[PDB]
Amino acid sequence: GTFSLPALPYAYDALEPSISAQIMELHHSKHHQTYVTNLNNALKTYSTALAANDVPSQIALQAAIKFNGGGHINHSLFWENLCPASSPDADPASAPELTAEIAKTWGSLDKFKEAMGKALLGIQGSGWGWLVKEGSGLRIVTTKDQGPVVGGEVPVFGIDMWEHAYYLQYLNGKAAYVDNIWKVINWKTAEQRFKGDREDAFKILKASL
Amino acid sequence: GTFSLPALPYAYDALEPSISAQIMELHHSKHHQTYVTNLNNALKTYSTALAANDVPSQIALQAAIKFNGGGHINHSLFWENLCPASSPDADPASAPELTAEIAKTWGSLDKFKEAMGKALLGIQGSGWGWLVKEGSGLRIVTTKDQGPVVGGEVPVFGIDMWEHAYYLQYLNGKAAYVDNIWKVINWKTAEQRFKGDREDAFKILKASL
Amino acid sequence: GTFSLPALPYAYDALEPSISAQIMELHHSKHHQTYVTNLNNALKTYSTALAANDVPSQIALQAAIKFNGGGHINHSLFWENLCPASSPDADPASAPELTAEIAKTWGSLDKFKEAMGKALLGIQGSGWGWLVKEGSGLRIVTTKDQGPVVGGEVPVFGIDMWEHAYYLQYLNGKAAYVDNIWKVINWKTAEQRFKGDREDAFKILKASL
Amino acid sequence: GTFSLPALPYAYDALEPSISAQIMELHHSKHHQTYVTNLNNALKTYSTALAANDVPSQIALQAAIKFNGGGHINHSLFWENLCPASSPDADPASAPELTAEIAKTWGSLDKFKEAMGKALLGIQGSGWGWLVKEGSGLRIVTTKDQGPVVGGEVPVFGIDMWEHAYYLQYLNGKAAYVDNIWKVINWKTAEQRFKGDREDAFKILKASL
Ligand SMILES: [Fe+3]
Ligand SMILES: [Fe+3]
Ligand SMILES: [Fe+3]
Ligand SMILES: [Fe+3]
Repeated sequence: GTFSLPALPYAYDALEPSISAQIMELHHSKHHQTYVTNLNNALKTYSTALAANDVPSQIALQAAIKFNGGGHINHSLFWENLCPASSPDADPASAPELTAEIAKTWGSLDKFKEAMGKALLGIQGSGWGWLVKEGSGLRIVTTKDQGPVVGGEVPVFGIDMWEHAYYLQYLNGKAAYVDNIWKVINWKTAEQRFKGDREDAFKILKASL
Repeated sequence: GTFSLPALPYAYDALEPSISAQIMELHHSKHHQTYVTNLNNALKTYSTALAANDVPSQIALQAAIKFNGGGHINHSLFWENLCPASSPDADPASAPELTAEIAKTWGSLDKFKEAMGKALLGIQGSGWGWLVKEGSGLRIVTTKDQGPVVGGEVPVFGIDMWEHAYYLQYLNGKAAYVDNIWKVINWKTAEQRFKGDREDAFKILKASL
Repeated sequence: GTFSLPALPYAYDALEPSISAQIMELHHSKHHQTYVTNLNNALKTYSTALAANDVPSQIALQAAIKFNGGGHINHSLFWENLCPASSPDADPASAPELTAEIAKTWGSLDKFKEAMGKALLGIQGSGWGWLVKEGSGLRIVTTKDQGPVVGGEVPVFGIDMWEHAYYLQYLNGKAAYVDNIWKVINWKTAEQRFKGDREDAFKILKASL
Repeated sequence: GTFSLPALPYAYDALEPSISAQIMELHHSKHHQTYVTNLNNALKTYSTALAANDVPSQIALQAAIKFNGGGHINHSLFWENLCPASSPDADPASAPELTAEIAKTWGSLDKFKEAMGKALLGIQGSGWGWLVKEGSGLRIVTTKDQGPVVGGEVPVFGIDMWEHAYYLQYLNGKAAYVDNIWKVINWKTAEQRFKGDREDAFKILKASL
């Protein structure tokens, strides 16, 4: 249980005006931090419950590990696939192979953005939207709460649709949040994940879910 | 039939300082309004699938009807069991029979508040906490997203734990939100529901979800 | 990894004409047997992958333990909530408290049967339909493949909608399968589970999923 | 412009003894027919939701369109890459360019058949196995339920592993089903798809899923 909060690749105000400095600070230093802290605590306590043959605690702590582990994975991925709007990495030309495949699948990048926006706005309750790479092709999938993408689904990029991700700035207007987050998507990161050029940093953690 | 947004029993700023006027206005005129409008619209689309005897499309629509129906039910109940902190109705002395049963079940009102607080704070993602009456007894139960309490679980009062219920004022501090909402609980409404003097306004809608 | 195939409470032909003897024999002696055998084998192999610090195999074997563990749990529960159509246990009058609550939730037993039937027919691919008891009331839920009901969802009874559960007798006519399986539902078992009077045989196994 | 069930290229009994006449008739006239009917009806309901600007129903109906559209696509492809065992089209010599690339990728046709069999048998629940062409190369991929291969994953041939594809004849013995289906694979069709001489008849439908 020695997981740590990652440093952001940028300052808390670096994604303005798409995402406010207050949201970024809270989202990282409070929400993500709490997932890390509670993940570590559940993992250590789980080791005690296993040795004690305490089946009720094992079941409860496994659920806590899945929730907080998913929160750690998802937010870690999220920071990496965001960048300042002025960065060259926010230009989809940074992702030639990914955008070529997107066009073959949805017709165009704009048509893909429309489809993913509808999926994001359709999530009931808290959750995430993902572009994932499967052997059978690219696909848009959503997960509830802190469910991570696992198995044969390789995450290309994710967008957080929990209300804490946008409410202070956009209020109930989650559509405006989604419209603006496209400006700060790190297409360089998405390309690297699509091509398989980044090792999976959470391979071990996924084994504990 | 069709559904409408109920007026609040009080002005948008009447629950300050426990709940801000901006939250109340957004929560009512935007969030609850959207559940009502989307419920009506989804029911209309469902009726076309009914006329076409298109059962597969009927099935696909059922989840959206339940989500917006539950949202209408839950928020409708919520407004009724809130009131200004200065009202006599916020005094638990307004609920002699209910508080008597709370005391026999949890030992004291404070011990019940502690148990309810733990349940509310333990919800993962979006959801609601409820005090329900089963037969002559009481129980704390939770629902996920906009799930309503159904069947023999008679709602006495509910507390919304979606982030939109508190984030603008309390940020990530859901514990402070819960601590302060006790000041604006309408115990007179809770007493009337416990005694069975308020009708189940959504009996038919609930049975169809 | 010492799990065993339970004997049926009745002969392979005892559920005719609702479910053929050929289906029951295959479903029990081949399908359920295979889940038991592969569950046991996956549990032992996991110890090798854990001791070997083979994280890739751990992830793969956990998927096999969850899949076969779920298959073992689901089919074990299934046999218990079926019985011969001529038994008094197939009469819903055997479940007064459960059917009373069903009527309070859906309006009537017939309306509940209609709702659960549509849920069963709406499953995409392989899966199960369940009546579950949650603190917030009775609920119809479906699971995909061999996902079991866990957590705050207490299973009251389940119906297998994998094609192997009906195809030899009903072919593509899964609606006819559902219509007829009501005749062999063991409402005595359902009542006992609803009342909390049956032991959970799989507490330990659930800790391994 | 609505969708229609394609006629088979052969009689229902033409693939015996590998696949029985009863399976083919049910698989085509009932299973595939139902996907076509439910696809058309879901699309009509969707157009109603579009005219009503009922976005929640649109999102819900897209899931039904994806399921039934995938079923239509997958089975349409399936019939074309089967043929009578006595046809010259079942001889892999009909596919010189494809088998050359298969041998370069897996070492031999037999080694490819072994790899494909392992993938097919490892599917949990319902799904499909596919040989796809990526760029100039080949890959074995699977889809779950009625998921189609999309984008740059060009289908060369697919094999249905839903239980309705084999159960009446092979019962639980899906391995024997896979062993025997090689005898009725249409390698002429596979060659034409590999070289890009058959157009993608479902490009528009796939872009909307
Ligand atoms: Fe978040
Ligand atoms: Fe709310
Ligand atoms: Fe089964
Ligand atoms: Fe099929």
